[PDB]
Amino acid sequence: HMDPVSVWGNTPLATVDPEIHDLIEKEKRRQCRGIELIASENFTSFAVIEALGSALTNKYSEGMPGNRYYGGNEYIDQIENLCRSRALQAFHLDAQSWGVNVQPYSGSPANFAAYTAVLNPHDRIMGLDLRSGGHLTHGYYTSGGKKISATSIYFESLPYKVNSTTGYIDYDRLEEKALDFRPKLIICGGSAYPRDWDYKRFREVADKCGALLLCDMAHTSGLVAAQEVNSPFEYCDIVTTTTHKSLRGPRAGMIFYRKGPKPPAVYDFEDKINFAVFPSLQGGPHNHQIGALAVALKQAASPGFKAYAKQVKANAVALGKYLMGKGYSLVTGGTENHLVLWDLRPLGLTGYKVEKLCDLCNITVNKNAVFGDSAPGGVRIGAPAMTSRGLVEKDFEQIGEFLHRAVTLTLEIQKEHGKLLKDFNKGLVNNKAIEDLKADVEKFSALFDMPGFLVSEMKYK
Amino acid sequence: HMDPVSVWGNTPLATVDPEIHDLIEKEKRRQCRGIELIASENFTSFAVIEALGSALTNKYSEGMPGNRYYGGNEYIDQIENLCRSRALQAFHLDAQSWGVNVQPYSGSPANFAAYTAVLNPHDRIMGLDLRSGGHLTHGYYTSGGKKISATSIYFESLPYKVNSTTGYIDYDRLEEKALDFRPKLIICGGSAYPRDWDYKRFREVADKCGALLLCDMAHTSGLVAAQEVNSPFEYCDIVTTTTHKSLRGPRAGMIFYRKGPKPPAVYDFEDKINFAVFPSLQGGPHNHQIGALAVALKQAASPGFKAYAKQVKANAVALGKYLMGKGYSLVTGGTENHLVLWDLRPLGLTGYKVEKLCDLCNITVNKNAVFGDSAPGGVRIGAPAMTSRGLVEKDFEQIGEFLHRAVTLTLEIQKEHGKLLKDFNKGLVNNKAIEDLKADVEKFSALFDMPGFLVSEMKYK
Amino acid sequence: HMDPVSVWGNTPLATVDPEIHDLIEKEKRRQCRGIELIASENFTSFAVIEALGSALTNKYSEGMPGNRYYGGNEYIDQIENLCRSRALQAFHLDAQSWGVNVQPYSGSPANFAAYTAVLNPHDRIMGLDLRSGGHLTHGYYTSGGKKISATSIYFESLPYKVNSTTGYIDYDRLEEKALDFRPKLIICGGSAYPRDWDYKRFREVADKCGALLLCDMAHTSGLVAAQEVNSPFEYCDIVTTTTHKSLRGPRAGMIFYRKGPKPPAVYDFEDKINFAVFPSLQGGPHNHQIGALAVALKQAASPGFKAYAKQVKANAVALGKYLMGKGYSLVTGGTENHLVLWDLRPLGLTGYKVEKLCDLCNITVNKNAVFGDSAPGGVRIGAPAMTSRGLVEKDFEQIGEFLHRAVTLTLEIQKEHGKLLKDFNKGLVNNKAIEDLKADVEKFSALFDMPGFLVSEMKYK
Amino acid sequence: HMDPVSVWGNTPLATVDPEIHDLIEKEKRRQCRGIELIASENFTSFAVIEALGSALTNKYSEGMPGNRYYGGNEYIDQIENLCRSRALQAFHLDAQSWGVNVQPYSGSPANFAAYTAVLNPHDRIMGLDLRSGGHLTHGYYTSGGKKISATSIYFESLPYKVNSTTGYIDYDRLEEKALDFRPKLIICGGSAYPRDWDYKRFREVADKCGALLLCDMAHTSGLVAAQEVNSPFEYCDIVTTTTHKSLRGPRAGMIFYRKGPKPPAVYDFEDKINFAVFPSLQGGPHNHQIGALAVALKQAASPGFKAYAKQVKANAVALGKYLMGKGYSLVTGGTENHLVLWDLRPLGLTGYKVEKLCDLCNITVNKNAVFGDSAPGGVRIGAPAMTSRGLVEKDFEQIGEFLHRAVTLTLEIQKEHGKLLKDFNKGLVNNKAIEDLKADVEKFSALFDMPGFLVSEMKYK
Ligand SMILES: Cc1ncc(COP(=O)(O)O)c(CNCC(=O)O)c1O
Ligand SMILES: Cc1ncc(COP(=O)(O)O)c(CNCC(=O)O)c1O
Ligand SMILES: Cc1ncc(COP(=O)(O)O)c(CNCC(=O)O)c1O
Ligand SMILES: Cc1ncc(COP(=O)(O)O)c(CNCC(=O)O)c1O
Repeated sequence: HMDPVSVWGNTPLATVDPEIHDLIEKEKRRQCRGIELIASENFTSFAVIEALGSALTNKYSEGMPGNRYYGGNEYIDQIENLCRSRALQAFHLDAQSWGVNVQPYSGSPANFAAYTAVLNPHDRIMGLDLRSGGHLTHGYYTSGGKKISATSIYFESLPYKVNSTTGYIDYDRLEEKALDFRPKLIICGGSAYPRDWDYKRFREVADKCGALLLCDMAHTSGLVAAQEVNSPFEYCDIVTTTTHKSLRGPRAGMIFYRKGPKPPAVYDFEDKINFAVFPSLQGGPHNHQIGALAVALKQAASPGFKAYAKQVKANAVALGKYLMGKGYSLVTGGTENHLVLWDLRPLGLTGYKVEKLCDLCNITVNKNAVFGDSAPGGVRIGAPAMTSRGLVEKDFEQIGEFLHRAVTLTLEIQKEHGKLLKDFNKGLVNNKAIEDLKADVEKFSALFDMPGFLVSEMKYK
Repeated sequence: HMDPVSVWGNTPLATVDPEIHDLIEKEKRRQCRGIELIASENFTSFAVIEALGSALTNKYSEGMPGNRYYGGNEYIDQIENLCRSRALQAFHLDAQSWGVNVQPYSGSPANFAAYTAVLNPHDRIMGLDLRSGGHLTHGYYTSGGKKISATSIYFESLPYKVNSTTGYIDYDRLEEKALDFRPKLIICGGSAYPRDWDYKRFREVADKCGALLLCDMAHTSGLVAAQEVNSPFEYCDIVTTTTHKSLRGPRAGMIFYRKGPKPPAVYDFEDKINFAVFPSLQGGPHNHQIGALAVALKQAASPGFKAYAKQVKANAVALGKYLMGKGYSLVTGGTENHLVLWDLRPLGLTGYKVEKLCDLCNITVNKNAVFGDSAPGGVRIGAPAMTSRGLVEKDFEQIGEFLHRAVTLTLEIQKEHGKLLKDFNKGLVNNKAIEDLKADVEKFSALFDMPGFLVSEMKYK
Repeated sequence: HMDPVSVWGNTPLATVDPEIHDLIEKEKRRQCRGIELIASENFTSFAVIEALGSALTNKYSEGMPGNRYYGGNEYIDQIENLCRSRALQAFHLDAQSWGVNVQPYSGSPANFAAYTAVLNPHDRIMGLDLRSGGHLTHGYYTSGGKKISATSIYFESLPYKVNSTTGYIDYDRLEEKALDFRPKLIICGGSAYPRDWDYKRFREVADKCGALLLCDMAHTSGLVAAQEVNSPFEYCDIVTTTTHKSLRGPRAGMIFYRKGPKPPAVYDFEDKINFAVFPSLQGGPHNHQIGALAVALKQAASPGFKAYAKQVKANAVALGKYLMGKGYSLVTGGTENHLVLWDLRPLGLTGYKVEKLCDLCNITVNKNAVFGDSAPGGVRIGAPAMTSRGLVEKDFEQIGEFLHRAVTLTLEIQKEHGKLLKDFNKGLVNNKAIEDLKADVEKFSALFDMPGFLVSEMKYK
Repeated sequence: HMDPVSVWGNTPLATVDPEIHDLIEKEKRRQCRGIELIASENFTSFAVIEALGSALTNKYSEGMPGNRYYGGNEYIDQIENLCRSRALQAFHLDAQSWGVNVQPYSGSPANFAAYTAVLNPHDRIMGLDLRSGGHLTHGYYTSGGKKISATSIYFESLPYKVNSTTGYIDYDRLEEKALDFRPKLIICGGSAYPRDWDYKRFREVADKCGALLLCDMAHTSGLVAAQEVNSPFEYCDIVTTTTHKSLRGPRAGMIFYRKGPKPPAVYDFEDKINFAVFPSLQGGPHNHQIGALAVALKQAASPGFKAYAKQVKANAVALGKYLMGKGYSLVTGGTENHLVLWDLRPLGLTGYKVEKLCDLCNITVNKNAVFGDSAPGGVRIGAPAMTSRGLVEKDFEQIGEFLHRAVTLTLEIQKEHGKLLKDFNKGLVNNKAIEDLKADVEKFSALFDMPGFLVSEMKYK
């Protein structure tokens, strides 16, 4: 006997799977009972979530709008076309000069799809070094030669670094490397770089060594959409990105590519990039993701989002100024985007130690490498998540006070117990000073609203 | 001025984005107002959709449960661990002998992650030929040498075909190729193969040529979970799959791998496959997909799903017997799984011609290559989608009657106008016989229930 | 104190290095005191040896004639231009349609230089299987996947085989493989194939799969120059060869390439092949080799050489007919070129066993694989070497009598001692029946003249 | 009718091929009627030439001594074994710690055979930049990305350069590159570097980045054998070389490799390198070259050669001091080996201009790139060739006087006519000052003896 559709197919989640429903409720509480400062995280809208969780997940639409393998894509084509036309207008792109593919399952697939389109296997790539604030998908191998990233497995990568004293990108060392290594593709953008990017200088370097210029604006896509940072579309041939970070959308990827006549002969990125996504690398697109993304791109083009992105920068600046006013060191001594990079080596601490104690106070940050590392000696702190909950400068200055108290309690424990990780941990068990900070954090966290779900109806406190 | 969280973050989709909401509603109507026979499609449960569209999309959990880069994954780890333990028990796998990774964004990423883990670039791969019913990600290049699939771009592929008269896999020609070509990996499983797979014979071939044996059970994962077809876990080293087809879950991928002591020395797939998914190829996992997948795997282990998979096989058989009783030819003359492959060359027709007229009657099938093609000459028809709506043998025999009438009207149009596409199309405009079939289809379609959403609350008719 | 030029630089070899001079004298005696039947060996002229051992070894002439890096190549250019113009006329090639590069250090470098010119790394190549009578540089890997040949290391190779019963090339199986594997280059020619090649059929196959057609005529270059076998220049794009085999020249290589307009648009092999030899792969050319080769190409274009090549075929035929008249089996039951392939499996023997006993009678042959091998079960016997010493059919029929007696004594030893290699060897020590054959061989060998050096002045008997 | 062996095989070269014999005679005159200063050239002994031009060219000996495919190698094995034992003692190598393979056809094949043995395709290599005085086979691609050298085609190369002001190897920039690029092999040695190599520093860099260390001592092999320069065997894992330069032997190659226990576990280079030479890359060895090489290695181990190598260094120093005493600039301001690198940019001249006028005075040098080039602006002048003819410091100081007059006439011509090549050439036609230098050169050249052949018996003046 088969179960009727009503029993298995229409019954709500809370009845079909109590375990998963209960676990999702605890995650919802965890997301609003603490302080989330992961620079790559955000809280998306309930409207995006509704499109994400819809019947759009049932449709196979292999191919592109108007050129699908299967029939019955009358509305999938309208949703995708709306999504890519919104993607272009959200970043103020003329359709005669720019095209976009909104089918990458995520940012990492978007980057590897861009590589396949414009490069052959073992072609040379240059990207920002991980320790300097770069990303894996830009190329990464260890000191022993172990090719960690797939970019360094199927292509030959070589990283350019920041100045080992100022923390800024060494554009003179970048040009020197690009002329020796002769990369076929140069990647700009990063995950923990607290300054803006000189895309015009990257263009001069790229032109000098005959390389294509790609920008991975994943972290700052929201700021780019609101024109709160430099636009890579003015100088790069290809722009890839995620959509779930500062853009505040679903987990997905996009690949922007130049179209039309080349500057002082027509660009031919469109077909290569479309073909790389499908049929080369990916199968059917996740239409529910594309529907949710179309919602996020319309929200990203609204005046409220421009104020949000402007607030994100002001909150990261206010947090950084508050930390430096307490004697703490920041890489480059400030920020021009959504995050600050906090150098903890001058304090005799490591990123892990501060990250672990902050997690025990429901303050979510991540240990991060700082220029001149040897054991990451810094923490990366981002503003988008809490800014999406309505926090402004005064609230972020209160976040700096919590971080101030967190590192102060981290030093007192290291002083009492030692600089040995094993010795350090012994000072966190039953520590009543942490529990008073955890409580001030939760109470401060619970004074703000939360997008995506209604707190009034959530199952846990 | 920033928009308050209530305005942008808590407002429902129907108000934030009327366009996308309206388009999703029409897709919902399209999904239940017609007859969906795409063998790779299904209608997932509302419980899966609720987990899919949740706050689980806000969390970055790069890494593995218990081995994450970031903190605050207390409940994400529980959701993922529950998902992998449910994946093992859904396929009756001993945890000491099998492991699974549930982070692949989709089926295509799962396969390429499996390749990266066990193979080096340019390693040789063998998979079922596309024209013989294989998949792109198993390897595909054109006759001009143009490497279409990424599997044939970063690896060296060579396809094995079916017997050009029986339509069955030529296992003697497979062994001959595997001994000449000496592949490092042999892939079994396909997208349009209507018979079961002799995994024991594939093991003999793999052992003879010293190759790893992988099975892509994407299409028949639901049947494998219910033990309605041969289990590849008894003879394959790695088993990859999608989760949104016969498994009736969300759009995602899984990679099963052997662990523990080797048969007549311990398997070492676990770390390679996990490392290939992250940090090599993918970034943060889509936790909402994993939550939705964990729900689907519990539904897949229920007695109702076991009856569903048995019904899928009975419906495809009943549909095939009905088509052969009307004089239509099927590849291999029947089916042992969820689909039938309908050879239309004996009728003087092409798959496209039949697919186009069926699309106008809201009958969704896909043109498909048939063994001995030179313009695909067949159509692939699947049972999972309509079977999930409660259709049984009698209903699928009525579906064959609709297909019978559809091809009968396709021959009458070709007879009157010709084999010229322009002339053929001319016979579909204002054709009243099609409108009588479409009307008979919709009315027949509207007599069944629908999973994922409640039809009583939908916006369109 | 430096040694004067007279002491170190002008003193003959017999005084400077007694060891090496004495060893060269013993090699000279070994070359004329026995019967040399290695199909790839020959005895070159004293004129070739004089040019080989000349002051031409002192000059660096990197580049091509008229486009050298260094000066002082006034006469090197004249020698090389004369060498390549003689190479074209020796093979009856119109200079408007064919070009040649005479700088490959040997045949193996010539083949790999041709590959580099027309192929990118990992491009697919097809060549005659080693066991079917092919060559390493055409591609070879073991059954375990060990890439033996550099052709299979830097390119992807796949061998085509002969019919496992007739011993002829399976052109239908060749076409089948070329259409599945889609090689970018197809290689014809071999080392132990006793029949001619259907180059027109190779052209049809190459055209069908869109591949370039190369012929490695190393073994039969002398027969091609005298037009005693099929000419590959009528159907192949590139022809590579050694010059020290049937061509009877020095150890070197040549690469012939098509020039001018393509048949029913102009060929562009010239610059790629010239560039691949230098500066890509090789350094300075061995001018002494090129001078010696120019001598050999003039000798190859003389009427005496055409009679020699015609005699080589007649001697190999007479030897084969004599062996088959004694009940011995030959692959394909005869020969159309310079060698016979003697299948010893019907006798219960292996090639090694016959080769070892023949070497003890100063009869030089080589064990060779025969179609359908599992321990090579055949011996390869060639005619050029002894034919260059003036032997005709009657003498080669006497060689068959010696081979007849050699295998008869090989069977008597296997009968008395056993089919175990260890047991077999025990029957060769102090065996007086071998010593009577060795003596008849030396006495028969010493009844003919020898090129390259004067036997009257040689140091040993 | 076949030609008897006496007619074609025993007739001397002067009768069989008058053209080639006449051209070889003119080359002999050219070699002794002028001044040869190509740093890569030398005049080998008549004993080497006699072994080079012998019956040793008739024998196929594929494999290794004692492990041959064919029989009848009793004396070829003795010649090769003597050659490898002489190679080891010529460079004072303990046979338990070092092995050598003497089958590379030339230096370029020796290097690529070493790469294949220890590296996989696309493995990273670092070598001295071509403009800084490196060699093609160490890696070379143009600024457009065009991979010129085969080393940069089948492997990924990156060159290290000299200091752009001192002209010395920048070992700090070498270590920086090796730690960024992470090469699997580092190559030391060059073609136009006038100083010695700090192999101990290369070992520190190699050990720091986990790379193998190879030295291409081709140019200075004679000086290494006489211990007149630093020995790379003390710090390198593999040492490759030519044998026809300062070693004063035939055109061939050798690959030295470490064996036995590793320094503070046993080296495994022996089998890989031997297998790479055969059967991977090369076919049958050129036994005549190995015989000639064995002769040269015995001459290289004689006290006369030790004095020769000491004289080569003294002559290059005396020539360099004479040029600097006339106000000419040398890279690094001197020399520690066999050559000087003459910077002509301070004179307003190019290397080509000086090379062309020197070629018209029968002074053979080569234009060469100098550190900081943008049209090579220097000339490379070597001492081995003329030193082998008995020239000492006083004679090389007279060579500098000729070079002084040559460049003085080059400036006088540039002054009168201009820096336009057409105008410059116009000053060399009927120029009586050049004819007075040519006459002074020939008469000076004809006052010295010549190795390889007896001048008393030569056909031309
Ligand atoms: C056998 C098989 N394996 C993997 C995949 C990849 O699934 P994704 O779309 O998630 O990449 C497919 C797609 N099947 C498409 C079809 O049969 O119509 C497939 O058929
Ligand atoms: C700059 C950048 N680009 C691409 C990606 C890939 O996104 P996916 O995880 O969806 O594949 C990331 C992930 N950034 C992760 C972090 O910084 O925390 C990223 O930081
Ligand atoms: C340092 C070095 N190594 C290897 C080679 C290769 O030698 P072959 O020509 O045998 O391939 C050369 C050529 N030296 C050329 C020159 O300096 O003029 C070389 O200079
Ligand atoms: C057909 C063929 N082509 C090329 C070569 C290479 O020649 P070199 O050894 O000079 O590299 C050989 C060697 N033939 C060896 C044999 O059959 O005995 C050959 O047989």
